[PDB]
Amino acid sequence: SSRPATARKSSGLSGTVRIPGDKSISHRSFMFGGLASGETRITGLLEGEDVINTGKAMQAMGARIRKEGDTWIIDGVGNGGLLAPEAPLDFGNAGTGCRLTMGLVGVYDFDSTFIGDASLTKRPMGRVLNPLREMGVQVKSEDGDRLPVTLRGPKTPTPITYRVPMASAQVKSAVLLAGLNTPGITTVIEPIMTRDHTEKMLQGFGANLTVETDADGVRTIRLEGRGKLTGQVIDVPGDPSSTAFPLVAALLVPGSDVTILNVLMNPTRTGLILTLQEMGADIEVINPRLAGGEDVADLRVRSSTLKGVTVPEDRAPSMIDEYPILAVAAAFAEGATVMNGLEELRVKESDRLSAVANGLKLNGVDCDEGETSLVVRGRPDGKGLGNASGAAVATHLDHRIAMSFLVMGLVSENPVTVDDATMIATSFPEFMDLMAGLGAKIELS
Ligand SMILES: O=C(O)C1=C[C@@H](OP(=O)(O)O)[C@@H](O)[C@H](O)C1
Ligand SMILES: O=C(O)C[NH2+]CP(=O)(O)O
Repeated sequence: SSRPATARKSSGLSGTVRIPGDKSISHRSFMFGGLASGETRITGLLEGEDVINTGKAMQAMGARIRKEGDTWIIDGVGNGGLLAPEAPLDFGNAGTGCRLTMGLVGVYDFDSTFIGDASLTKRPMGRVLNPLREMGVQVKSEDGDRLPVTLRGPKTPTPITYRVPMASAQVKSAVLLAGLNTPGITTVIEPIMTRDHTEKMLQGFGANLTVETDADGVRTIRLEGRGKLTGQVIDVPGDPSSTAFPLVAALLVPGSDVTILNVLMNPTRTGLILTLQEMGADIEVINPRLAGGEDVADLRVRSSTLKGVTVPEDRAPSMIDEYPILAVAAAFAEGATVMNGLEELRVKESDRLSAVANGLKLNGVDCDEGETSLVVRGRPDGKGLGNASGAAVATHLDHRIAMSFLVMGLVSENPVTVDDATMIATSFPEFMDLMAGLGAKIELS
């Protein structure tokens, strides 16, 4: 059921590796390719479990998906062409696929049921189900608006103007996707910018979607519904969230020099790099270029001495999935690192604020967990950190809790053990091999 793993202090990590594909863009490649008219060809797709589940949900609604050589080829159904699924759409651990698909298919005049694993089933769906109710979708959900959920769209959906209450790219995305099958103009107002893969990719697929940004930063995103979408050639860039693991490991493990190739550098995804640089990290951005319509670069990372910094609440959306690994980096930095505006961490695969704080404490780190913040004081030499008794960090079915603590064990005086490595494959099945190839000592027990 669970498969624990232990990370041990390592000698300098060294090498050059291509990081797996971006999870957010990969989910959307399967969704948009499956919906569009004609053929979509995708290279660099992330083949982690989350993405595969989204692909299976699209196949259940009529898309034909296959892998030829290293390219995934999709024959889409055309906008408005999704077919009623025979059985529930099983998203496993994937909130991105689940929430975006609820918007995509909830507005269709047939029933669709959504289910998932023990982790996804505890997470909030109200943030997307509320706007969908406004568009005319009938919702049946478990108390607290949790899965399983069954949606039934109206014959004619109602377009809406929706101001997203929290900094969620998924809510913005679900409303836009619902708008694709809704007559009229659907508008999403985003007060604080979140990753913009939906907007960029839908424009690439031919959607009449515009983004207007006020000087104060508020984004008004307009989409004309029931328009044609045309299949595209997609080149998926490397995942900057997956990149964070070998990158932080190379900063922390003495004697390290690691280069990660083809990393997505869209600024809505690089808050951690900015933060680590402020902490004194040696991260070189090499050959910045345009690939697949996105900014990418190679990153050369060398061992660095880090100092604690203040990470403001407004930077959170650009690095929300990187707080676990940032907290591990802070555990080896000089002084205190303070991070606020972390409420969203409590509703991820695990309540990440709680899981990170507990994991850090179990491994001897001085930290203070607030309702929406975390303060970490580091021990640069790693002495006294880790857990000599071999006690395991509770991962709570969260791939990043498992990976962040395995990175910690490559630096701490005592080994770090995580209770389960099974969920790492949801976003980074290549993790163990990749890290081992760089010299990391991690053993699956
Ligand atoms: O839209 C996306 O691709 C994602 C948005 C984020 O979730 P929220 O919208 O809930 O912030 C992020 O944590 C997730 O891994 C991917
Ligand atoms: O990948 C991450 O760090 C968080 N994913 C959240 P989900 O995609 O499950 O909603």
